[PDB]
Amino acid sequence: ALEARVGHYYQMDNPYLVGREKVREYARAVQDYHPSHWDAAAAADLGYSGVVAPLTFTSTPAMACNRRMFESVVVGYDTYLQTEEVFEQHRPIVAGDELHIDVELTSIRRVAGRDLITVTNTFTDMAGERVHTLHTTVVGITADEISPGTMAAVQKAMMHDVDSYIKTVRPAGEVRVAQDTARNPGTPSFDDVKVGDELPVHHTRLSRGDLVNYAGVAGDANPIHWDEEIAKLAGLPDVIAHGMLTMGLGAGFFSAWSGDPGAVTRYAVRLSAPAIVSAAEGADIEFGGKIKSLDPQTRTGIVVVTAKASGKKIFGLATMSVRFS
Amino acid sequence: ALEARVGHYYQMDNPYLVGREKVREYARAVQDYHPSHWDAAAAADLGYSGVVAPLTFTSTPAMACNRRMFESVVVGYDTYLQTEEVFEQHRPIVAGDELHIDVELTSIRRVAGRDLITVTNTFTDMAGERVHTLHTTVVGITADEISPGTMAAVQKAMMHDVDSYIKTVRPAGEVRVAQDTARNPGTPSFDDVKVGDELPVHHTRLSRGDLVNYAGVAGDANPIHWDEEIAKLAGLPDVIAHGMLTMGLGAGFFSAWSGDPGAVTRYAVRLSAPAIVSAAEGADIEFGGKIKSLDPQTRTGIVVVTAKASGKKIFGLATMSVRFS
Repeated sequence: ALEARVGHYYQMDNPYLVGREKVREYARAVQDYHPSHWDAAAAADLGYSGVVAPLTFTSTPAMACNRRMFESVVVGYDTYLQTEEVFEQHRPIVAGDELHIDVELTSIRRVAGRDLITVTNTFTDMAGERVHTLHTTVVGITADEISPGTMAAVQKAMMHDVDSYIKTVRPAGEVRVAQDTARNPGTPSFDDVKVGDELPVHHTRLSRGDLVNYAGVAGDANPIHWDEEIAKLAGLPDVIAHGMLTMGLGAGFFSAWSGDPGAVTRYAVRLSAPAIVSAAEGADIEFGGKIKSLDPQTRTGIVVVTAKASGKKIFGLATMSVRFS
Repeated sequence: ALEARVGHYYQMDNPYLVGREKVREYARAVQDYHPSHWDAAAAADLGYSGVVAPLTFTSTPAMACNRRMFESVVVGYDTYLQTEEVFEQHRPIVAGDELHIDVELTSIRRVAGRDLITVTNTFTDMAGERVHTLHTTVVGITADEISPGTMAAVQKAMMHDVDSYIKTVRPAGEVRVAQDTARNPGTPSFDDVKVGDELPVHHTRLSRGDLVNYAGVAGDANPIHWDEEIAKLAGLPDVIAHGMLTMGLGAGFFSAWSGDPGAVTRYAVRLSAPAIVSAAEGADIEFGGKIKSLDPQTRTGIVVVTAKASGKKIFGLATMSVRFS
């Protein structure tokens, strides 16, 4: 009976208008200084009508839209932790886009005593085209899996936010998926890259304040990312970075190498160990990558992206699918 | 020689485009649910072309613009704390406004061993009209006034943010100040209020998570608002709420009573004791107010606003100047 509500679907009445300053703010929060996120003229030189949203920006409106799904529709868990994400950038989102967002409970799988819950959001522009698909997998955590009174401390610490079940499913209809094939990407020539090419390693540092800033900018209320006492009560070794933040750092690493955040068509990240962010040292995340495959017909490729901190892998398998020039 | 740089002036090259979703986000962060900040049709019924920015919203772009002033121009202090603010709402800011922002060092006064530094920001719309003036007073804190090593802990905790003196002053020119007299305000009739009328008291609660959210949404990097250990090192009893956040809560209290956030022309707040936000209890801020004066010629008035927590005043003298209907 875990599966009874799978398929549940709802749309948000209000679309989300992507704003230039909010785009810059999210880029700042993920330490992403690619000029296309900041400078409208640099974005225009790459063929974009406004500053480009960093790839993981969609996490921010999606989390707000998913409140009903995780608090009311999915029953049986006190809290959740992200384990895996897939970002499909059908076309890059730019400032000025106004996007209608929906939510669908796509699966609930039980593996090795953990319930893995996948929700999917789609973002549809004013022309009715699907510009982005986001697949979020979390593990559901029940009351008995955390210290007694941990949830009461969590509820007490969380910010103040004012807001019989009937299943609804996605209506029938055809999807018009956006594409970006007309825009030449600002990436290396396909002829200048080779399978097996390794990316130069980059270290990104995170402080407690980076996580506090991200909590507000992305609207993530969970105190495990900013209260050491609650993080330990939840069974963690210390405060940990938001999974979405580390994925955003990976996308920034990748676009610093590639030259064009919009040239990515798909970013898939399995998470492994959490990135611990201590008060004394912060975190030091080492990113790397290696070209896995190239397709000369489409002049595209797949690049593995790696992420480690203090001897442990932060990412399991993670890949970028990207258009070359 | 404290006074040598007073008058220093600079403008930001890049204007700030006020976005609908960022307006809603700031309103959420200050627990302000007045419909004109959220619902474009409700704003339109009050005569506004888009959702209205909460009055203290200007604090967010102003702090970013003031970075150079406080880090490079004003010399001699390691950190600052807000003591007083004046918000002049020449006309209400709405989503869609694009605002050019400047900074001026207006005074540095020394009283009872504290240096009180006042900077002023103006916000000018695309028609060249001044829509908002913000006056920020802070006390400058020198190295020897805080525990040894406190500043090193502060610097370590702060988020990662990538960016010979020559004095420049404000160029000569006339100011075109915006006004809003053509828009009838959504406040009580002037004939239905009286000097001495008291406002019903309202309690607003703040948790640690409210402050974490505000830190990110408003771009305030100071860890005294979210790290108890650093707050104590800085000589405070515990984590304290941002002064701007408490002022925003006061404006929300006032517009819940008045019915129209845009009807305020001036909000002046002296701060007194900090609002302590403990892990166990948070803060409980009690707001009140009392009509001080009424002018039947303009149908305007001045209302004192009060704010207290746990037996201590959080606001010293604070006033709202408001248009009645």
